[PDB]
Amino acid sequence: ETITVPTPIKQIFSDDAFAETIKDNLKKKSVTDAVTQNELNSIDQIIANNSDIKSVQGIQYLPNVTKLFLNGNKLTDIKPLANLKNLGWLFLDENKVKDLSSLKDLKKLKSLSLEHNGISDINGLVHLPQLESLYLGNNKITDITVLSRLTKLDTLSLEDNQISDIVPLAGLTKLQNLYLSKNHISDLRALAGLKNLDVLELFSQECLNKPINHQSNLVVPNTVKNTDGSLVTPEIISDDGDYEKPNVKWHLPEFTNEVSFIFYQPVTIGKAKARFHGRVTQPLK
Repeated sequence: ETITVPTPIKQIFSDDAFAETIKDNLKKKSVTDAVTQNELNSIDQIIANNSDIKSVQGIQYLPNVTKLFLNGNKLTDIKPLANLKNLGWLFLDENKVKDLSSLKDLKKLKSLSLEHNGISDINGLVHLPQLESLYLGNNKITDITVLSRLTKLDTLSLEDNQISDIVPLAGLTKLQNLYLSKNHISDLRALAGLKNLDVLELFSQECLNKPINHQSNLVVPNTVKNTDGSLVTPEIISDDGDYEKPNVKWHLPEFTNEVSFIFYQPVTIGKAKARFHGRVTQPLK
């Protein structure tokens, strides 16, 4: 893809903010200055975080860009990135990107960061099996099915999301750094085969059960399971409850909003030592 003649920067890059970025990058003196495709070929790096950018329309004509640092902007549509075949590092933290469908020819992309975009659907990752690093913290991700296809990742961050099923990760045995803290994980069984782990984080899990009826002798089953499949005994129980394996029981003579319990168990997988820690809360009606 190539511009048909020397064209003013203003007319290639429709976003005022991104046009200025290119102008400064090319060391031109005005957004009306015409640029040749040769000058657009010479750009290999765009560092433009917190620059008020709403659109990267025009970037299609930058074949050779290898790095894109675009954190803290306002990008919603990444379609113009589709055909940047030489891009290796892409940072889009704190943007509004909610769709990765259009990343289906970034076959040299090794590092992707999409933290804090409010993303839930990550299925477009199926097009990037060569990824070595993927940062997805602070998003609204429930379904990590597609990550099973990302078998070359060594670093994967999924912290502070809405995940409870981590079975999709069982075949990612090249993983060395896995961040899973602040999710809804109560079952560690499927992480048992990740024997190359050096760093694992598993703290502050929160599990909010579906409501049950209040009653004097309240019984709630424990379903917190270790990697070996055995139940994790609660550490602390609210409202003077106690543990009658496999259930947690309370005497509640008066009505209460909610009951809960904390679990905390040290864990080892391969060379990585972690703390499987969290809270299960049971609303009453």
